[PDB]
Amino acid sequence: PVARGLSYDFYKRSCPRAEAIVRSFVQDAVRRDVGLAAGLLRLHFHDCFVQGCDASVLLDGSATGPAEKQAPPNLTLRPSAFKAINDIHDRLTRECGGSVVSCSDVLALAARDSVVVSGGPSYRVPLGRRDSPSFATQQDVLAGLPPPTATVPALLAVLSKINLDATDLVALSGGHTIGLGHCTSFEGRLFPRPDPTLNATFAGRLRQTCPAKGTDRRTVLDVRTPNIFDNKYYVNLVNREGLFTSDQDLFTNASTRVIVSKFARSQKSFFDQFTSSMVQMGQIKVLTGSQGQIRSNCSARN
Ligand code: HEM
Ligand SMILES: [Ca+2]
Ligand SMILES: [Cl-]
Ligand SMILES: [Cl-]
Ligand SMILES: [Cl-]
Ligand code: NA
Repeated sequence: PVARGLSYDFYKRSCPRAEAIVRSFVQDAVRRDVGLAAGLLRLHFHDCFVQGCDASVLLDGSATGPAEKQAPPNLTLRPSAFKAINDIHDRLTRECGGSVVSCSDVLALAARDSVVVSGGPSYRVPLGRRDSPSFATQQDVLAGLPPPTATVPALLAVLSKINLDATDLVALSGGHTIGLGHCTSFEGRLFPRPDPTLNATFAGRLRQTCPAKGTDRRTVLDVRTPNIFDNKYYVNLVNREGLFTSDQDLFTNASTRVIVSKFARSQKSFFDQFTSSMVQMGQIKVLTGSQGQIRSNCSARN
């Protein structure tokens, strides 16, 4: 389903090359910056959960935006993803005129392309989002974004507000099949005692990277295939090798465990659900019609 105001053909007349421009850029950029794909995918999710899929977190004045200096490491996002959205927007501006394609639409398109260039399934992206001029505050971030220490009941409660369900939860967490995570996001599972749900061999390996509390290092989210979009994330879970509590508790909790097992056994079933759930996620509290603006410069208010 597609929310009121969005359409697949939104730029057919105004910028018909838009999706090819975004895709070509992401394909080129990840050759140099393999982690950009993870950065762009997470930036789309992060934005969506902080007030709605409205590019609010791209603004220089926004908490966790590109100028963020106060936030903890796991709320300090990969710098190259912010810049890639801007560069893409610039190329769309040259080809189709400025302020035609919204930054929110670029976020959704770039996430899709990042999934594909990493080996994942393509899917059609509904378009027509408008951009919000509102700066995100710290309270917006804390109110919208569950921490990695969250367990399944709390995660489902957050998702149910915006009409995502357990299957969406398990499929969308598969975004952690690529990318990086800071020691601080899982060090509670290592200090002062090991979490019993950590695979003991895996825990030993983590302690190599994070030998003490407060280690300023990152490791891979997916110990099996760090940069390939695939179902290995769920294979990790079945072997107690999820990095975050919010990862591993999907396998612990009865509400989610059989979905994890299904996606561990069948990458095809994971891919088929992930595309559906991504389309749902990219429509959370979107602005459409005359709401919001088409931002000319993704980092700044018009
Ligand atoms: C809602 C539950 C979620 C939680 C609690 C969560 C938590 C986290 C944490 C703690 C990090 C690492 C930050 C750091 O330590 O530097 C991370 C990274 C990441 N997340 Fe999630 N996340 C969630 C959902 C998602 C979703 C739905 C997606 C995409 C569909 C996603 C995609 C990513 C990616 C790609 C990264 C790696 C970013 C990079 O390497 O630059 N996450 N997430
Ligand atoms: Ca992987
Ligand atoms: Cl250009
Ligand atoms: Cl630190
Ligand atoms: Cl497949
Ligand atoms: Na937002």
